Order: sequence, then C-alpha cells, then structure tokens
Amino acid sequence: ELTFEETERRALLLKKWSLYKQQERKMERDTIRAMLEAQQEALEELQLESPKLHAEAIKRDPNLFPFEKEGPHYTPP
Amino acid sequence: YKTKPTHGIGKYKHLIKAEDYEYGVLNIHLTAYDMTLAESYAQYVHNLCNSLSIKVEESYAMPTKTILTTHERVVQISGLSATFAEIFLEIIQSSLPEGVRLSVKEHT
Amino acid sequence: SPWRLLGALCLQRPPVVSKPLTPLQEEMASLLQQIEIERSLYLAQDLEDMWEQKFLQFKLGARITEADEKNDRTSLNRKLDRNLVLLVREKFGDQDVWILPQAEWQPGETLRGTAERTLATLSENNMEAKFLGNAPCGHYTFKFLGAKVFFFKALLLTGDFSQAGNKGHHVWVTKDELGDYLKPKYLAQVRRFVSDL
Amino acid sequence: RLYPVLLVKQDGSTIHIRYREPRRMLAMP
RNA sequence: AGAGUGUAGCUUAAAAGCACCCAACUUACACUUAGGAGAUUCAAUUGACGCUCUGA
Repeated sequence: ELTFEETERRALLLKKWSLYKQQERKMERDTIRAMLEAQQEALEELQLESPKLHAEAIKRDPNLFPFEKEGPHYTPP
Repeated sequence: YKTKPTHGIGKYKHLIKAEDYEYGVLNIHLTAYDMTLAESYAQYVHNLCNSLSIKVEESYAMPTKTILTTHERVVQISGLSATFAEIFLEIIQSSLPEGVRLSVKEHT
Repeated sequence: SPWRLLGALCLQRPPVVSKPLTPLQEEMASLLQQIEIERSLYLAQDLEDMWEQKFLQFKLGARITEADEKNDRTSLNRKLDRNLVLLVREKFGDQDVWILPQAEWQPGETLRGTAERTLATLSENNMEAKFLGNAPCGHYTFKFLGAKVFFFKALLLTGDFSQAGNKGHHVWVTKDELGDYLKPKYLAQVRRFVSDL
Repeated sequence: RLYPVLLVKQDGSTIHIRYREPRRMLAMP
C-alpha cells in the first residue's frame, strides 16, 4: 500500500528525471553534431589542400576487428 | 486494367523487401554482474543505434554460465561509415556506466 | 606554394573512476530500489554483523585523488571522473603559445605514422595508445608560406609515464583549462571535438 | 531482493553489484 | 572589414504539425496507453543582437 504524498513525490521525480535526461540527450546530440561538423570541415580542408590525401583518409584501420577497451571502475590499481 | 493509364496503381510488393568501405556483421557482447544494468545498457545502445540509423538485426543473449552468475547480451550491427564507426565506438566507450565488458567481435 | 606540413594528436585519457551520482540520480536510485522491493517475490543477525564488520575493516579506495594535490598538473592522475588531454607548452622562434603537442610530417610518412611517432616523440616514455581511424578530429590553418595543423585523436590503454617530472610543461586539461591555456581562436576551439560529456 | 555488494575480481577494483545476501565485500581468489 | 542573414531539430505552418524523452507491454525493438519539455534575438516594413561564408 502507498500514500498520496509518496505518489506525488514519485510523479515529481519522474518529471525531474524527464527534464534531466532530456538535457543529457540534448547535450550529447550537440556534441555529436559539433564534432561531426568539425570532422567534415577538416575533411573538406584536407581535400582542398591535398588532392592525394583524401583518397587515403577514407580507408579504415585494419586493427579495429579485434578491438578491446575496458570501462571505468572505482578504485584504480 | 493493363491498357489503362492507372495500370499497376494497386501494386505493393515492390514496396516490400521480404528476405565506399563498410564493415561486416558486428557483435557487441555485454557481460555484466547485474541483469538490470546489462538490460539498461542494452536498451541504451539499441536506442543509440536506432537513433543513428544502424541496421540492428538481433538483441539475443547467451545462456548463463556458473563457475554467482554473469548475464550476457548481444547487439547485432551492420552498416558503418568511416567517421561514423569512430563516433559510435567512442560514444559507447564514454557511455559505459560501470564495470561492463564491451566487444567488437564478429560472427562465428 | 611552399606549405608548412604539421600534424598533431589530441590524446584522450579515459576516466578510471565513474562520475559521482547527483542527488537527482540518488533520488531515482531510491525510487527504483523501492519499486524493486515492491515488485520483489520473496541467525541472520550474526551473519549481517559479520558482513558489515568485514565491510568496515577495509577502507575503500578514495575515488578522488585530486583534492590533495592542487598542483600536480604533470601527474597522470590529476583527474579521475573525467577525460584528460595532454597539453605541453611550446616555444617557437616567432611565437610562444601553450599549444597541443604537435609534430612535423613528410609526404613519405602517412598521418597514422606521424601520430604513432608523436605518441613517444615528446613524452619519451613507454605509453600505450590506440587509434580508431585515419579520420582526424580538428583542422586549424594559421599562416605567416602556408601551414596547417591536424588535431587527431587517440585513446590511452595503459601508460608507463616514467620521469613524470619532465623538462616539458605537460599539463593534463579536461575541459575547463583549455580556454585558460589556449587564447587564440585557432586553439580555443579544441573543445568542439574534445569529448566534454 | 537485491543489494549493492562491492566486488573485486583480482586487483582491488570495487564494483557495485545487485547481489543477494548483502556481503558488502567480495574478492575472487 | 564585407555579404547571406534569423520560428524549440525540420517546415514556399500561421504560435501548428512532425520530430524528441521517460513510465508500463515487450529479451529487446516496435506498437499502444499514460505523461514531459519546448521557440518567431532587441527597438521602431526598417535599424541594431547572434550564426555561416568571404580576408587580414
């Protein structure tokens, strides 16, 4: 069983988390667009300043197939 | 009718598909101590994929293994651009919450 | 036209310690715990006491080794909750600007080779870095004779940053000190492709 | 019920886990 | 220094519709149901506050 005050607090928590993760997704998208357009303008400048390097800029590094990188922890070694 | 200008106005099957360096099939394996954490991260990565327009095929799981148990999840990915793969992987790296193991392994 | 070929590398040190939870996230944690208790489907005191004293006897490793230093910019452990970026003071014949670690490249060397060289050119250590692709992250062109600088990206797997008291001025900047140390617009815009998070 | 138990695999990296019977400290040998 | 200039992400929309986010059903996605947040840069068609481009 539950009361009215706790339900209202739950609704307020849901609203506040809505706002918080909305700002989170917004800032993530802003970073995505900013660095993507930075990379695109970098590629355009590279094409303009070097007609023989944009061909090799598009190729992918072949070492990404066995990619591996561990995440964060609490207490470092 | 065949002779009429409206011929084929009702055809639909051509609108249904029932079956330049790019990657192949990519498996992201997520092993985690928490069912809740693994499920939440799978949801997050799936949302990132379908917001970035990535063809996601499967989101299944491996059977549990006991030697405590570790829950395993799989995300299937296909379709990557040069900078797109970099941004996707770096976002995953920066959004890994706590003590989860990623993977970029392939099929088989 | 005579062109000054220059590359660079914006090294990224990932956070070993996750960011601490905000009070909003703590309230959400309490809410999810209580809904989990509601949704749950079914001498303990001695065991609980023994387990809590086992918790108490060992002291948890501090998540923040930053408040004690206040001056260890050269130390690799300046910050733990956020990304770190290498940044070494440079002095030119006609300029003296706090500049992201750069390098000179030749047409006989590719951009990946230049970045791999730069990995150990200025740090003289045994650091272990990892690259994603040939795609750069920022381009900035300043002329006096054309010139260009390519800010690339790499991720630190492990690092044996020996002789931390190097003769250089390597100061690890996360996000905030970038504007403080890099005044001109050609160098203060690094945050556009630096992962602010 | 699930509880936030701290776990360490081999090196001393405490991680919060939802685990039964709150141990508050786990260390894999 | 000059040009294009300007509705929340998009609109030959005029304060709207798509977009967008969580909550539940989903392994999951999706659907559905409940909710949430949003703008016409400042002064009188015009000038000046901000963005993009062209230079040093």
